[PDB]
Amino acid sequence: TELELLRQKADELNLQILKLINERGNVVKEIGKAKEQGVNRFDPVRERTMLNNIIENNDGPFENSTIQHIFKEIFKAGLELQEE
Ligand SMILES: O=C(CCc1ccc(O)c(O)c1)O[C@@H]1C[C@@](O)(C(=O)O)C[C@@H](O)[C@@H]1O
Repeated sequence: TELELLRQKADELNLQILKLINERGNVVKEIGKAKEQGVNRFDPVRERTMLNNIIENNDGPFENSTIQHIFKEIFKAGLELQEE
């Protein structure tokens, strides 16, 4: 059915998104290794810079606040990975 074809396409997109989140995680781990800091590595200026750039590029069907929510979770995960 058409609905099953669309769900398959979304399923494959999920795995494409996962692969990029993982590649991004490896980059953020390397950033941790490079950056020699205080109690924690949180940098709100960096966060805001990334967020602004993502929103600048948001032509898609989601609201900017929704996109921000999702990327904040991605970032939070990156920081936690570094702090491992
Ligand atoms: O932006 C953040 C943290 C964002 C965050 C959002 C919600 C939270 O509840 C939280 O604990 C951290 O950190 C910068 C980006 C980074 O998380 C990334 O590129 O994945 C690396 C981190 O070292 C930066 O400070």
